Amino acid sequence: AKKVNSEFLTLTYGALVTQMLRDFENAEDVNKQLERIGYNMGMRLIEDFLARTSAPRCLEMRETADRIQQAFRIYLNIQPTISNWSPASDEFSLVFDSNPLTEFVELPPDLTNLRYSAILSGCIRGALEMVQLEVQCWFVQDQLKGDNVTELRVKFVRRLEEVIPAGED
Amino acid sequence: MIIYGVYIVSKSGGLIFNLDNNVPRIEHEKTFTYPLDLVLDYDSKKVSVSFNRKDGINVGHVLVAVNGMPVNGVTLDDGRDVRTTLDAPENYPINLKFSRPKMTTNEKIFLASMFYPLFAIASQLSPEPKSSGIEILEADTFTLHCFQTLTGIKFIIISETGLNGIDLLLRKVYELYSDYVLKNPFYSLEMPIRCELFDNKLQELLAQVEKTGISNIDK
Amino acid sequence: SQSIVALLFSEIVQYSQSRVFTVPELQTRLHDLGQDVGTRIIDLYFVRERSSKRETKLTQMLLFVKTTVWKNLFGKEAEKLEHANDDERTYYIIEKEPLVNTFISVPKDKGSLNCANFTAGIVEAVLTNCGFPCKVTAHWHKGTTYMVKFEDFVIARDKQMEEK
Amino acid sequence: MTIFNLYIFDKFGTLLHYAEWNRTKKSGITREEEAKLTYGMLFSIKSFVSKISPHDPKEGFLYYKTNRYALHYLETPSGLKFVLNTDTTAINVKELLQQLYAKVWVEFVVRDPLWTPGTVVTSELFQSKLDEFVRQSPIFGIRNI
Repeated sequence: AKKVNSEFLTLTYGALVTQMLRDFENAEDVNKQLERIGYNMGMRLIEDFLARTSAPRCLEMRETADRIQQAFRIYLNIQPTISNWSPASDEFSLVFDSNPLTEFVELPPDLTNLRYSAILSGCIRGALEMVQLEVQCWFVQDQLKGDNVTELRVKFVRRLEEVIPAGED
Repeated sequence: MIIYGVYIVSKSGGLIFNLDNNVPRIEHEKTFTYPLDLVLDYDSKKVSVSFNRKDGINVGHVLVAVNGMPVNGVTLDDGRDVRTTLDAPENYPINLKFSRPKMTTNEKIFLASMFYPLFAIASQLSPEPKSSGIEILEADTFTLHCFQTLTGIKFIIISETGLNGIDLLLRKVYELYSDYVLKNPFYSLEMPIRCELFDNKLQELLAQVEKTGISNIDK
Repeated sequence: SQSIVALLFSEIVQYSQSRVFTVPELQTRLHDLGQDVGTRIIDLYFVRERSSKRETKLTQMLLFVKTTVWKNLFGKEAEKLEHANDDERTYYIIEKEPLVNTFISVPKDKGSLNCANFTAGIVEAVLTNCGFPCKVTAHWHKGTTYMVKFEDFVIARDKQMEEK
Repeated sequence: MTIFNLYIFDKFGTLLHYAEWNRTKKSGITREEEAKLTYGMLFSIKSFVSKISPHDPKEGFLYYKTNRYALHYLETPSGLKFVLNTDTTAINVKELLQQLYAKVWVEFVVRDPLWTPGTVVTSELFQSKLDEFVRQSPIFGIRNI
């Protein structure tokens, strides 16, 4: 049910961003810091999305891609739309029309070098690493930067979870 | 349905959580006469019996208390040792307490430690190709069901042997896991989870399943 | 989700627990976050959910802002309100639901105080922005409870307009 | 789709024989070390239960299961061990192994004068009789109690 109002999550995210801008002077640091906290988000987001549904591990990339879009539509209540595959089908792009986190906030012009909603890229990273799966994700387009809608990249460079659940660890 | 114990372990395989659901070990007392047919053997802090498991005193029943006076590892409370107490005749006829060693927590840690490889080495050189490991290990008077998180953590619990419909219960304990790791994702595998709030939520899952309802997924 | 908010808030607490050294200033930092929330939510809900019309008088605004803020935050108004005669400045607003337990709570050894203070911070923001500077304490008494210390000029002001 | 394989181990932990039918995952380990590893593992599980048992384990260990195959164990009070691999789900096979012991082994091994005690069986009759007793119910699946 989510039992919570979208604006309240947006206000908590704005509290984070403003507090980072204060505590640390530079956008690069606050961004890498939030990417770390999002990495640590993912280590619980992915296990939750598994507790809601034991999805298959991986036979192909787009299977993971629609798994994660399902998850994004779960907690953010917003249906994403996968697109832009590799010729090698390894990497795709992810589309959010309007993030409750990203939206209800615009950006003062001084912070152009800031990448705002990068908490989600961190989320994806940590989510894929607790699931022992090696991927690179960055928002190729972000709603705030003048892009139509937030666009990501999802570069699944290699594997860390094997076919038997013994795995390498 | 009665659950003897509940457990979860980490990528390390270390025992992260070992709540026990109160399953006592059997006890026996009997007014012992001249040297006892129980074959008492000293083995390295254990004062046990090796043979003649009579009257419901199993072989593994470690001496627990002597004549009401407690007995500690090899000797007794008062300083007497089991040997000196025993082989002195005229003390007899006497009572001796006996029961099984509730493996002190540390020993349970060791047990989980040694078990982890069996999980990870459940004949990884299997017959069946590209196989998958252990999930269900039945035993004499308990049965082990594990739920791999399908990536990472292991979920093993100890239930009454003759039972089905427990893997969904494992899924629900997985849900409790998610609930708690929401607390602090920094509060990670490295430290063990001993946070009494989530823990009484688990004991309420226990409370529900002690009663009839394990259908009625209500936790 | 519920649990996404619980996770984002765990990262809240952890970021504090990182670049904050001791507990009471961590609660202060939570209180700052709460002020940040209130500072804009109150102006939002002046119109949409508060009859679009301003309300100034103390207890009416207390209870009604309590309720409207809770409906647009969690959709659950605070369960009770106490205003105490023995100290007319001392009022208690008490809600059995802690915002914190979306993720069930912290170690019970190091930090006596929790998000309860961050919600109290949002409370302080809305009160002081309505026209009611106040200091709020969160206590683990009868569940998540609060206590409000209004402003002296304010307390005299309404004590005077107790009549019209 | 007959059984994968079948193992024997003395009360001293030595591999007596291994007969394979349908095991496919081609082993990186030469079979002897694998048999040693399995005997040690089974011993470990015996200790494992005998400690963590709520009460008397009269027969102790029974078997373990995977999602995609399964295995079962038989204990002989003399200390010989019986292990075979089966599929996950069909009738139990604890009894089938008891029968194989009490008939095939007690007949075509110990009642063989030219099998010296405590060695590898190499009887073509014990081999062929094992083949036929397995071909009795080439059943794959266990769901053992």
